[PDB]
Amino acid sequence: PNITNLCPFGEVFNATRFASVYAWNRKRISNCVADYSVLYNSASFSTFKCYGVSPTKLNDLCFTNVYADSFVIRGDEVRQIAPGQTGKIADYNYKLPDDFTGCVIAWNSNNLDSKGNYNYLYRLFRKSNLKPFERDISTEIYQAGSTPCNGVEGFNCYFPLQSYGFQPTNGVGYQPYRVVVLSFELLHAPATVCGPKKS
Amino acid sequence: QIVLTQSPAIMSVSLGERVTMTCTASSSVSSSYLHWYQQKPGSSPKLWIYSTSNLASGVPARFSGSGSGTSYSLTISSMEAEDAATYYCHQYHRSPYTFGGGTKLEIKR
Amino acid sequence: EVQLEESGGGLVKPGGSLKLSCAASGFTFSSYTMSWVRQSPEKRLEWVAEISSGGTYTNYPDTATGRFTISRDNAKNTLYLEMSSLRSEDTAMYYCANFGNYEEIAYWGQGTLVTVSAA
Repeated sequence: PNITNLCPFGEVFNATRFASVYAWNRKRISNCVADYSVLYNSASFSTFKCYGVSPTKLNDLCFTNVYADSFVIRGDEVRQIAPGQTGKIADYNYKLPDDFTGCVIAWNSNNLDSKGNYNYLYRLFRKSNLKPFERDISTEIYQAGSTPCNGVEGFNCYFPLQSYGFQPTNGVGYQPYRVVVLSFELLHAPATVCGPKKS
Repeated sequence: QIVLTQSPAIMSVSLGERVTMTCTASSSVSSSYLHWYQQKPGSSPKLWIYSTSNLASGVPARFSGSGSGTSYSLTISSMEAEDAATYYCHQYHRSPYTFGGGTKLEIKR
Repeated sequence: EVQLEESGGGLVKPGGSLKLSCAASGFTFSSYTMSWVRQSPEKRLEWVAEISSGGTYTNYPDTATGRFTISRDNAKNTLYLEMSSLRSEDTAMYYCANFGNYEEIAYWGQGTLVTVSAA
């Protein structure tokens, strides 16, 4: 067919503001045909990591129920976003199941989030790990003992969140990085989003 | 900025026991930005405990501690002969970077 | 690496200006932000001034706003720092170290005695 429908992945990848990790932005994309070659063929995306499918056959295959997750983190922990890893961000702010069928894109945003900047938070204390793709939103005074403290912080009473000092003059690993994680299912339903067909 | 305050000025603590040391500040700095160096007499400082929980190379897993908010605690296990050194608190969150007041750790016979 | 040789120091006059050059080699200097710290005899440490090698940016504390200047040179891998109209109270010994760069902060300088004199 002459004209093929397309969905705006650009606005996802080109947005003024992103959500913090402890409240990760989740979006659903359906009923479109979006080329995937233009992504890994670019140079701005510093990290294009995924194993379940090669970049070459991204456009070859067709998928269903495309979900996108967006947030901003510190650089030195970009490794923690992978199937089956631990860490504060990998346990209390976001979870990635090992049986993951998707791909990961990460790139620097030093000149977009710098001063300095303080408005940045993430979950520090939580009861235990999270189920896959869980959204962990809450506000409670976690207690490191048995004495019950409520209302105000005190001894052994800790604030669940913490901010990030994204100074414009930081080195590698401390500059904020923007991360987009794409997930989907392999046509478990009638096809919704396929690759671009050649002519 | 935030000045780093150490509750004890000096520890004339005998050999063998196990105590704790505190770094206090006027406000919460970060979950993991602060760290501690070790300035030997007539030498340069070296970092062991980074990220407020993790340990750098060369630590025999003897030096530890935990804390968050406006006060952090660093603990030991058992004093020995090489503990006669200096420690300095740090903070990397605000524009200005400061150091801890320092403690002149010493052993007693 | 060979651990950040600093330029040799010495006694000066209250009104001169001494230059500290923390030249080194052994790791990339296009992405490692340097820093300058000083210690007075038996007194708390103090971050003098740091440089940003990513775009060679200058920012440093407000205890002395207009009398600290840093110049980086990635070509010959050297780090110039100087102060204007040094006083007799500015006696200390200086380190050049690595701040803000990769998480594993390490490699403090060997130190250099940069003291003032009045005789």
